[PDB]
Amino acid sequence: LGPQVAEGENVFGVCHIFASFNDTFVHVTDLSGKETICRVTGGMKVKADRDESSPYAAMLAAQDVAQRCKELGITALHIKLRATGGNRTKTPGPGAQSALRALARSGMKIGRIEDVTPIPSXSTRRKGGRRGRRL
RNA sequence: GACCGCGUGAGGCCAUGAUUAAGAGGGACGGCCGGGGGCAUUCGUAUUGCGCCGCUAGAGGUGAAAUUCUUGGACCGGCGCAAG
Repeated sequence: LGPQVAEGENVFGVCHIFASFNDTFVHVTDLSGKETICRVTGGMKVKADRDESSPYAAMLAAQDVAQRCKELGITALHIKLRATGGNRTKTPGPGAQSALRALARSGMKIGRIEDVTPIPSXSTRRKGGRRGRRL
């Protein structure tokens, strides 16, 4: 099923890769970003909570996303990386690189790659305290 | 104002009398310069909340966890609003 597309033509979804230090999201939408095609989360594929954000868990999430997209006809993806952002960290998580590689290795093609991490033009105060999270 | 003379007057006379303008200071003036100050105004994302839509079973959190939040739809995505 899906869209009735020609031989050489490809169709684009947008893949939102949200990669925090606790968990990894491999959400795939349409081009408008409104219609979810498939969302598989990195903590859907493991048992321990410590392995939610491991790169092996983001790989398994990335494989079961592309398998779901190609049986809806989606051929290529624009990539949107995303860290936590805001007051929190701006570097994307450990499963950011391994999901993007595994998405490429499973017969899925790549459009643009962008960064849509929330960046405060300012910020409310962070959740640490003044002396700030000592351990 | 000293000084001499002369009728409270009319005089002479003094080279007649005011150091300088501080690499002290105050003040004027000139074109500037500055996250200085006060009042008003404008803007920016973000966060939180909220509506509505989409798909879902986990989300979150940590050294590891649990309290917590979720099929009544959480989290993630999209549009919109609100407030500080």
